[PDB]
Amino acid sequence: FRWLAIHGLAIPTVFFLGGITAMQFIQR
Amino acid sequence: MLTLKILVYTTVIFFVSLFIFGFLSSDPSRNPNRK
Amino acid sequence: EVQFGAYLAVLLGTFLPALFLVNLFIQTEARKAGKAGGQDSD
Amino acid sequence: EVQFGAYLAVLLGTFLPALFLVNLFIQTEARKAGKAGGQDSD
Amino acid sequence: MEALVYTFLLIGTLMVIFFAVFFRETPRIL
Amino acid sequence: MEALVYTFLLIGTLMVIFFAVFFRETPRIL
Amino acid sequence: VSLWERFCAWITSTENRLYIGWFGCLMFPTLLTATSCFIIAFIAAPPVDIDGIREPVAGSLLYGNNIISGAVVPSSNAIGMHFYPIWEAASIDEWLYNGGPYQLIVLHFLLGVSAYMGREWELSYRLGMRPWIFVAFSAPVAAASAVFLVYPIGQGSFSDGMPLGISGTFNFMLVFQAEHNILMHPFHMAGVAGVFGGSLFSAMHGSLVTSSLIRETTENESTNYGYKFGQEEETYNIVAAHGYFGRLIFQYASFNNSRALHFFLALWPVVGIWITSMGISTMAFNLNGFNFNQSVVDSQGRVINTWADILNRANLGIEVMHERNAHNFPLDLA
Amino acid sequence: RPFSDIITSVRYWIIHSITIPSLFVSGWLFISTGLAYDVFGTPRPNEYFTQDRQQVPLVNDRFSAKQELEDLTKG
Amino acid sequence: MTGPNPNKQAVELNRTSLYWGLLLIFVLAVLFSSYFFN
Amino acid sequence: MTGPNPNKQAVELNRTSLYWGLLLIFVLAVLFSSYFFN
Amino acid sequence: ALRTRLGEILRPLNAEYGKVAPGWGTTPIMGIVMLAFLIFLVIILQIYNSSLIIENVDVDWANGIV
Amino acid sequence: MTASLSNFIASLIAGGVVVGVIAIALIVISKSDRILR
Amino acid sequence: RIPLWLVGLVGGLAVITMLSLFFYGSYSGLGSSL
Amino acid sequence: TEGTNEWFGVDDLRLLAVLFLGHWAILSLWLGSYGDSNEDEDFFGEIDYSAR
Amino acid sequence: RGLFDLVDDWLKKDRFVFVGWSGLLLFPTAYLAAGGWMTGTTFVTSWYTHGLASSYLEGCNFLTAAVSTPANSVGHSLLLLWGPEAQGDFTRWCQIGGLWTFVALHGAFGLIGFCLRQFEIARLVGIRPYNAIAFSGPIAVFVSVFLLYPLGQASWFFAPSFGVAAIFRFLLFLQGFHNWTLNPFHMMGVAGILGGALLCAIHGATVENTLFEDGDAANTFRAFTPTQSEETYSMVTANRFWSQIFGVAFSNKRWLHFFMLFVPVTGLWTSSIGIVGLALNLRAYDFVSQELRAAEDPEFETFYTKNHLLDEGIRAWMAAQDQPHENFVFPEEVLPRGNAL
Ligand code: CLA
Ligand code: CLA
Ligand SMILES: CC(C)=CCC/C(C)=C/CC/C(C)=C/CC/C(C)=C/CC/C(C)=C/CC/C(C)=C/CC/C(C)=C/CC/C(C)=C/CC/C(C)=C/CC1=CC(=O)C(C)=C(C)C1=O
Ligand SMILES: CC(C)=CCC/C(C)=C\CC/C(C)=C/CC/C(C)=C/CC/C(C)=C/CC/C(C)=C/CC/C(C)=C/CC/C(C)=C/CC/C(C)=C/CC1=CC(=O)C(C)=C(C)C1=O
Ligand SMILES: CCCCCCCCCCCCCCCC(=O)OC[C@H](COP(=O)(O)OC[C@@H](O)CO)OC(=O)CCCCCCCCCCCCCCC
Ligand SMILES: CC1=C(/C=C/C(C)=C/C=C/C(C)=C/C=C/C=C(C)/C=C/C=C(C)/C=C/C2=C(C)CCCC2(C)C)C(C)(C)CCC1
Ligand code: OEX
Ligand SMILES: [Fe+2]
Repeated sequence: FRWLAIHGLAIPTVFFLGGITAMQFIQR
Repeated sequence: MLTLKILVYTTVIFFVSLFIFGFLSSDPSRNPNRK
Repeated sequence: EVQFGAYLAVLLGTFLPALFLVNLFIQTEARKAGKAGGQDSD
Repeated sequence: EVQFGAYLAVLLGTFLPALFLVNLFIQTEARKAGKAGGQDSD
Repeated sequence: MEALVYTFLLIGTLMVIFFAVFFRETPRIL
Repeated sequence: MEALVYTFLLIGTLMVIFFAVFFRETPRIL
Repeated sequence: VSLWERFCAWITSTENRLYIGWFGCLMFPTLLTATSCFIIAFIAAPPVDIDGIREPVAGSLLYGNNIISGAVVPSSNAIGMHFYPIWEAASIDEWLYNGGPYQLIVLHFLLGVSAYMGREWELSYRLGMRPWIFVAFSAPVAAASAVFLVYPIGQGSFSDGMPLGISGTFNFMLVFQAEHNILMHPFHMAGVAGVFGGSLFSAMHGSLVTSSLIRETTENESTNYGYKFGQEEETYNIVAAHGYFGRLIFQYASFNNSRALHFFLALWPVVGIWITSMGISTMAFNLNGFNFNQSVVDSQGRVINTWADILNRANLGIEVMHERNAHNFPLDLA
Repeated sequence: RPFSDIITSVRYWIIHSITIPSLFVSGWLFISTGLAYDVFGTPRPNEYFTQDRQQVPLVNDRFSAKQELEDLTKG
Repeated sequence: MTGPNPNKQAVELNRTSLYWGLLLIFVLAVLFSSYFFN
Repeated sequence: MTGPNPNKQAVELNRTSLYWGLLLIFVLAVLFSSYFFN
Repeated sequence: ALRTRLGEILRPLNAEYGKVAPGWGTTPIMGIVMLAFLIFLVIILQIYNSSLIIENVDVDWANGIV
Repeated sequence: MTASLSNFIASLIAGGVVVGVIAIALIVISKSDRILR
Repeated sequence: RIPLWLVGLVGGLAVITMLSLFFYGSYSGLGSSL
Repeated sequence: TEGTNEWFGVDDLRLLAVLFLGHWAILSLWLGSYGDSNEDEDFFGEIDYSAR
Repeated sequence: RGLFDLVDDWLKKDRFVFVGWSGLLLFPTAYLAAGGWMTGTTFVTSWYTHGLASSYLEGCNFLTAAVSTPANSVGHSLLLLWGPEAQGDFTRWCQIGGLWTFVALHGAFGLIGFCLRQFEIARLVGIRPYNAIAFSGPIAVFVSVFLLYPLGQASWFFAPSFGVAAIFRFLLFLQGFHNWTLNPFHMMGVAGILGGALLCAIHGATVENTLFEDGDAANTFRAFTPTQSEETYSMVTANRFWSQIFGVAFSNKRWLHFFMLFVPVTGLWTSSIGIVGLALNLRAYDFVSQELRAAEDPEFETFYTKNHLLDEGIRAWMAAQDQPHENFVFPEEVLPRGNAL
């Protein structure tokens, strides 16, 4: 079943974008 | 040096006038559709 | 000062492979004139 | 001290006329194989 | 003496361009 | 460097002597 | 019947060997003069003051060069943007010293290439073709006019124009890097993607046709002789190459339409070179690429280096060394 | 099943209305709780330089490189 | 000797592929000459 | 163009006359090399 | 088709052509050798790379006996 | 027997289970998803 | 059933809230040279 | 004298007679066919196929 | 029947993504090269290897982020996670620069596994394998730059880091130190890349401009069903066009599309031969006849000698910050400046 094919690529991608939005608000 | 210069304006507006009066020579009608 | 073995590199690098490719064309046209049977086959 | 244009004289005096005489033989055998009509004419 | 080879390579290249345009094997239907 | 050309001319001459003797166009009657 | 109608019938005849056309009336005299002056200026031409500091730079073959180092040198810094023909030079020796033939070649080149482009339109009109091959040729015409015309305009001199040579090209590219930072500019980025993508889809389309060829030859003769010229049968199974690429990546990423496929091959490079040639144009007027130097700092405020700071130190090396005598004042305004 | 029939269905957006915010916030909390600086060893903005070490730290050994990075990351 | 080989074939080179191979050699001769003369 | 020329002929060179012409060039190359190198 | 005296000796070496062992044969014996030779190449590369240190084996220019 | 040699054989065992758990999962699923004749 | 153009609208403006958020932090926070 | 603000670069009076005899020498060729035609004949096309 | 046949039939089954035998080498190794790059450009720094910042945690955008090459002290170690350098620790493995070899090695076995994918699908579909042979072009650029170039050099440090601006310095590092543009193998490679982009822009614009009327609509994209046997563009017309514009033209669709394969791929093979010659520092640096003359005659200047002075600026100014391991402390008075710059 193809739920292992997409979500090996999409479950990381949303997790890293949760971090890239947090790094916009980090300052010195 | 003013003898060469005369020779260039002959050659330019010879071919520029062939260009200008080329497309005035009913140039859209020269197609393979008709005439 | 240039290397005097470079004249032999270039002028044989031109002529020897380029005269090779001429030969494959001349025998190509000879086979076509060979089969054709008219005035040139012999 | 030798003349460095003599390498170009000799090695083109060999190769250019000798590669010429090879070509007249290859197209000779191609015309003979051209007329013969078997397995090599094409 | 050195630049004589470079000139011969350049005009020799422009020869085979001339023969390829005008003496081309003209393609024919049927 | 100079004698390398002389040797190549000599053994190159002995090649075409070899091919002329053994690879000769054998003449045939009829 | 008239003499003009018998001349218009010949000059627009497709039955000529090469179609001349009305653009060839100013393509052929322009490009043969750009050619016949280029061959002489590349082979036999004396050195040229390019920096305007009376230090003449040799560029021709008779003055000790080769194919790589020899180049038609751009005109002087002393002239700059001024029009400098032969008759406004008081001798040919004064013309060849100050960078004469760079302006004669370039101005007859850009007229002849913009007329070679309109000539590709004209024959498409007289042959019944849909017209737009000449729009695809606008992309190298945009790029030729960017480095020979537009960049000397915004920098105010033909001496900053591109040298007509091979080593002169890399003198042009490196000095353009230090002064404008082209690699960080997103329009060189959009045309590296245009020619890496262009050479991809070239070799990707050319392989899938050659993969799916139909048996028409034997194994002895050539593969190419299974195409007779002017035939009406299709020479490759296009359903086969669609099912291959439909499995090589996935199904929905494949063009079954061969017309939309052969359009995407014309879109991607040409749009990539239109955008790139308007990178040189907007950097001709000193609107440079990105500059991220000293952008990352700690909380103390000390500069933390990045890859752009290492790239900056490569730009500072070329900036302090280009035209090493022409400068007198601390900032390269030109 | 076709792909466009999936994302237009409601049952799809029932499941992924919980999973996407529960996974995006976990990517937020992975950064804001200071966890990513310790897994990957990336310096915080406080700790590029230290009070003692005022130069750029470099590794200068093939085999004791783990021990040298134990030195340069304590202070 | 022995009999004639049934694997005799013929070599072809049309006029098109002549000009490719000539121009291939001269352009490689233009390119690599400057480095060989050094 | 115009029509095909009826004066087209063919050129021949048998295997015998190849070895004459090869040996002619190499022996002239052996003889005249020593003088050209001087 | 020309019998020579050296051709008569070597003839049983070529007389077989295309006889196969039916089935899978000695293929699983081969893969155990190929798995072994894969491990052998990994080991002697990592010795050479100094990423696998063996006691009393130093990868350096050593005093060969003179 | 060294630090480097003991860690390498452990990676060789770890390189076996990575091939292993892919292979064991692939045999079992190849039984269920067989094609009708 | 949801119309597909509503799905591409909401996700499409969601990307704009992601992209313009990234161009925001080029001028603030880390890497802003402030 | 380069940077003079002179029309078409016509420095001397002699260069005018070059320009006028260039446009007119081809104009007179052009009028030999397209001149002396009816200037009052129209069409409701996009393109005219009238005559030579 | 057997156990091998059930596995062979399962992998080759028609499904969403074709797995095949080669997917066991591609899909694990390509997933970790890509994910190793997204992690290394987001989280892992270059503060200890290069002394830079190359992460999104450190304020770098998409352009100035990279997965960076390891230190020069590591040499050419493979930097295994269990190795003698990292010793099982993940955190010290990332700081030494272990992700870079993780990306490059699992990436090199992705390009092996992707080229095997193109032999496997071509055998099942039943076509000639020219995609797998044209893809060997990009294999020869990855191997001879990301692998064979740092092997000939001092360590992995002189390799391209996997980031956008980190490639850009590698372009500038290769001009000042190697004179890469003078190399005839790049010159034959630019001729293939700009030549390959040329061919698809022409063949794109000539097919699309000799189309036949197959419909009454103005849109010509609609008038093509894929399974039709009639050709969709007039080859005779397109030959007649370019024979009069350019002078010479293709009269063979089989030769044309093969020529669109040969030109881009050969530019990647000829340029790959030269970069192997720069691992050994066999560079085309100088024309000695130009250099002996410019030394004896202090008036003879070409464009070629102008490029050497541009390379002294690259060799002196960046090499202080390029190589912090070597500790170049240049004085201000040795750095070659020009007049008043
Ligand atoms: C099939 C896919 C594949 C391939 C080809 C590779 C290949 C590689 N990986 Mg990788 N990896 C993979 C999947 C893969 N990986 C996966 C899925 C993960 C996630 C867990 C990783 C995680 C990973 C890490 C974390 C690291 C690597 C590293 C490496 C490199 C060196 C490994 C080495 O020396 O091998 C040694 C192993 C072998 C040669 C295997 C041989 C197996 C033999 C033939 C059989 C062994 C039998 C054994 C003796 C008995 C077992 C009994 C048991 C089964 C009961 C190499 C390029 C290292 C690297 O690149 O460093 C920079 C590294 O640090 N990999
Ligand atoms: C007109 C300008 C021009 C042009 C056209 C070229 C052309 C070229 N240069 Mg050159 N160069 C130039 C100017 C130019 N140069 C100048 C001015 C310099 C400065 C001195 C250089 C410096 C330079 C260097 C230093 C190098 C080149 C190289 C090259 C070659 C490109 C290699 C390539 O195709 O990479 C394409 C990339 C690949 C083939 C890698 C494989 C791609 C993989 C398969 C992609 C996989 C991605 C996958 C889908 C995952 C992505 C998803 C993930 C991101 C999530 C090509 C011949 C390179 C070369 O010669 O290499 C042989 C090289 O190393 N050039
Ligand atoms: C269970 C456990 C253990 C837990 C861990 C979880 C786990 C299992 C994780 C693993 C999951 C994992 C990562 C798997 C995912 C697999 C995966 C996708 C990995 C690869 C990684 C990766 C980065 C992939 C992305 C890269 C990718 C392949 C991009 C494709 C690029 C793309 C879309 C290109 C299209 C370009 C294009 C339009 C080409 C057509 C144009 C062209 C001229 C083609 C030529 C052409 C086309 C035709 O069409 C036809 C007709 C003809 C004639 C023709 O000429
Ligand atoms: C004379 C003077 C003074 C000269 C001095 C010049 C000087 C300064 C130096 C220049 C020297 C010089 C030339 C150096 C070049 C050196 C160099 C770059 C070497 C390259 C050598 C080489 C082996 C390169 C390897 C890479 C390689 C193979 C590239 C080939 C690139 C190339 C030839 C591409 C072909 C491009 C081409 C014109 C294609 C368009 C074809 C075209 C007419 C399409 C026709 C057509 C299209 C259709 O689509 C359809 C449908 C039909 C029907 C059809 O017909
Ligand atoms: C004022 C404008 C008038 C036009 C200017 C004419 C210039 C045209 C150049 C002629 C190309 C000749 C090359 C022969 C090539 C040849 O004769 O090929 C002939 C070939 C015809 O192939 P066919 O389809 O006949 O072949 C079918 C099979 O027989 C294959 O063997 O045409 C092409 O493929 C050429 C297309 C690429 C054209 C390559 C051009 C590359 C540019 C030139 C690079 C050299 C410049 C060096 C300067 C230093
Ligand atoms: C490293 C490592 C690892 C891991 C791996 C993995 C698992 C990973 C994955 C990862 C991944 C796989 C990642 C991903 C990422 C993604 C991202 C982050 C993306 C982003 C995106 C973006 C940002 C884009 C943008 C856009 C959009 C959205 C739309 C429009 C267009 C554009 C393009 C602009 C392990 C464990 C083995 C261990 C060893 C090491
Ligand atoms: O002229 Mn040619 O390069 Ca454009 O920046 Mn300013 O000016 Mn000169 O210096 Mn830098
Ligand atoms: Fe095509």
